[PDB]
Amino acid sequence: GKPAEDGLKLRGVALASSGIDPARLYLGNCATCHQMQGKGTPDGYYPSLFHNSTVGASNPSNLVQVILNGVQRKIGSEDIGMPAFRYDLNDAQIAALTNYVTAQFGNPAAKVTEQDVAKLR
Amino acid sequence: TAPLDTFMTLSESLTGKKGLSRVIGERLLQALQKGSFKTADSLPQLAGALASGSLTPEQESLALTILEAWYLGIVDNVVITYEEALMFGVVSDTLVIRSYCPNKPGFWADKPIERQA
Amino acid sequence: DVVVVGSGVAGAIVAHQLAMAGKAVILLEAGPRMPRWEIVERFRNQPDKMDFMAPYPSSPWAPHPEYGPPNDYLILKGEHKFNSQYIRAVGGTTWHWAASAWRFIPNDFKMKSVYGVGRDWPIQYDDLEPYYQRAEEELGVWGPGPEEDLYSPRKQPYPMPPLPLSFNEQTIKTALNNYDPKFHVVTEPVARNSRPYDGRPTCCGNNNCMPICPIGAMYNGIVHVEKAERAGAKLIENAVVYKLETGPDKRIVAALYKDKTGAEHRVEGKYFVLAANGIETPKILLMSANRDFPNGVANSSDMVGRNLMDHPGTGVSFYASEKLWPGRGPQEMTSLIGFRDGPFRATEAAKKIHLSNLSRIDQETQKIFKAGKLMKPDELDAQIRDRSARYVQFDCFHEILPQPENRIVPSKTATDAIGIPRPEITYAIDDYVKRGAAHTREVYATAAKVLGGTDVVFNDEFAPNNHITGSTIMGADARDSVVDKDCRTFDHPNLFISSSATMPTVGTVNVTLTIAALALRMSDTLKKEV
Ligand SMILES: *Cc1cc2c(cc1C)nc1c(=O)[nH]c(=O)nc-1n2C[C@H](O)[C@H](O)[C@H](O)COP(=O)(O)OP(=O)(O)OC[C@H]1O[C@@H](n2cnc3c(N)ncnc32)[C@H](O)[C@@H]1O
Ligand code: HEM
Ligand code: F3S
Repeated sequence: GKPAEDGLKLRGVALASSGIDPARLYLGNCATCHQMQGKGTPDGYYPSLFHNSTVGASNPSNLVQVILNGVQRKIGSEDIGMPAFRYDLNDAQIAALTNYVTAQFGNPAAKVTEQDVAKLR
Repeated sequence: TAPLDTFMTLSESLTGKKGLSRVIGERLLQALQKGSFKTADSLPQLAGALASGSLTPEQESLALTILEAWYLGIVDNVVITYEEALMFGVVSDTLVIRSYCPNKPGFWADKPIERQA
Repeated sequence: DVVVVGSGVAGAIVAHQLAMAGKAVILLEAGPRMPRWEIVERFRNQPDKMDFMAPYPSSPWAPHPEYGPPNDYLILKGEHKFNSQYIRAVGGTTWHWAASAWRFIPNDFKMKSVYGVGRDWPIQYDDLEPYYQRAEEELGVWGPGPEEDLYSPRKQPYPMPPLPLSFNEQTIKTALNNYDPKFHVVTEPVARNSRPYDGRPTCCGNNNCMPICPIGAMYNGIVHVEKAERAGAKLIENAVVYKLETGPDKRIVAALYKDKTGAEHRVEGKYFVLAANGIETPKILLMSANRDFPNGVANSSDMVGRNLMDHPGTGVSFYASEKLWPGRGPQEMTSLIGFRDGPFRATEAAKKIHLSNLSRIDQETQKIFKAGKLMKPDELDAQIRDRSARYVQFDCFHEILPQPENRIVPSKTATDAIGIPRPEITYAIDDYVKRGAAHTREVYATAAKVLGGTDVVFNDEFAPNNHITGSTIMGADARDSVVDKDCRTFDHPNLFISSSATMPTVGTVNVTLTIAALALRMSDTLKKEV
């Protein structure tokens, strides 16, 4: 992958009225965790998703899989967890976000997820 | 030599920072000026006065604006930049910025690592 | 079966409970449903990030207070303007709250029967203790262990432990504690996740509590509105209720609302739950008036809208002798619960003082630039870290007595877009609070001298803390009240009020937890009848 800058020019610009704007989907739904540029915080914790496995695989079923539910790593009597997006995102909203993610982070070639979202629910 | 290279290298002179994103620098540029060049010029003329002797009063007012534009990230009461806003990355070591999580939970337990000291 | 008006924490819970009981429910929501992601970006885009209502647009049909700039949606008159704020949108005002989950101390539930001022509750603390915990279990609240005495007897410990305190809050905690133990500075009980809880995440020092958490780490009314819909509850967004209709059995049979267009609709149910906010609940009541109840439904007492209360706040800002770096962690984790109680409380009011853990590099940077004097980037940065690190601010809650002269009535002139009369609030601050603030200022001056303060600034303007209470007072008899101890209205059997309006005393803390408990109270009550 590589640092985004996608939002670098998206700050101060009023929010769109209707239609999936994948760029802003990451900004509002994510960034606050993986950070605007997708670099992830210093002390690892929430990782940078521009040099991740799941983010850039080939068949991103395991990718969206996370966006839907989240993660539950309970090991080390100090457990983690990326929250849920099953009730706060639509199959179209998710699929359009996935395509943005992969394309601008992972190897976009196999980055499909064309309403495979619903089937994953 | 576009009215943008002049600004960038005029900004690094005032901000004292290196690696400023020209993407932001242009937005700041657009907002600092109107649809005009009257602002796009006089930059070179300024860089000379600054990186030399005394500065003419109203030549200072121009600089002061370029500073605020970069640090605060708002010009004419409009947010052009918030994350890259230069005031947030002068004590960093790990950037804070309100609305974004630095490191992880317990991060705020121990004493912050003051920078340039 | 049950028709709940307002999808705020209060109503949200009620809907969920009976929704679980297998009862058919209807949740009526005045404003529209704004999703998490959208709100954050609005904020990130706003030039003033100290205006906590800004990122919540006041939809013409369901307007609410906005002071950036003033949308003058509230008609204020009297001695002091009641410039409080709420959020009309699917999720309630808990979208922009600080998540400070405080319990009312026993003595709060018997003020006149102890200090001989204000009014007593028809219930005592030990009556709400079991519900208080259930409220801490539903919201997901972290709070200190026995070691820290919150003076509210616990039958069971908090469901979550508190994460480490901010270097700023831990420093000033110890500094003052070791000076005078009477200040009794303790870890604040709050609805913030100290660990992945309720399927949600854990705090990552977003320091954005107000105006919003972009994770769900802390509790937001929306959590139960969700759980509510998943239970079977039918939620109707953009259904601004304006009138309630009665049947010969002085019972409420239907409520009418206007959609975005202003087109009046009618909703029939068996039981009714008035889960609007402190100003909106009394407005609907003082609006449904008919020949059966000329003074407005459940207002035979003429107490509806009256006895309005909200902590008249008072703060202090100075530059400490030592670096503290406020912004590393939640906006508030410390609370000086020293003067929450005591005999004097029969003269001046008791206050809870809270240390500010908000980022000030935003404000402090601006303060330097406002100087309008050019300086090299070495001297600039030097002042930025020097100012933003050493900045400390103390805000506090004062208690004002429930007074009938303080009231909320629908203006008989002014009206909103869809043509509903807009809230006209007449508020004034008695000397009972003035004397309390006076001694509260002596504590501020001392807190300064201890933390080696410089440029000490005193905020002597009573600030709104946005805790609307006493609109639909609770009492024993119906000649000086509106609802009984069951949160039921004397006038209408099947009408229930789930809001801070039902709270007789405002106390010394944030009321939301008290509200969530009372909500769960009714839940079990309504759950047996229907
Ligand atoms: C503004 C604020 C409030 C606040 C706070 C910080 C700020 C900036 N910090 C708090 C804190 O630290 N601790 C605490 O305990 N409270 C704090 N607050 C106050 C808190 O947000 C509120 O007291 C509480 O959320 C009230 O909840 P309740 O369920 O009683 O009501 P609501 O949240 O205001 O939601 C009202 C709902 O009703 C709907 N509504 C209103 N009028 C109508 C009509 N006419 N018809 C239909 N629906 C209506 C609203 O749309 C909303 O959904
Ligand atoms: C929002 C749209 C969002 C996306 C998308 C997203 C993606 C994502 C991926 C692909 C991973 C990799 C995990 C895997 O193997 O599949 C991942 C991991 C973590 N995330 Fe995330 N994430 C989104 C949002 C958020 C938010 C809002 C948070 C926290 C507030 C968060 C956190 C995490 C964490 C933690 C992990 C890994 C845990 C760890 O490394 O310790 N994500 N995310
Ligand atoms: S917004 Fe978020 S994680 Fe912590 S301090 Fe405030 S809660």
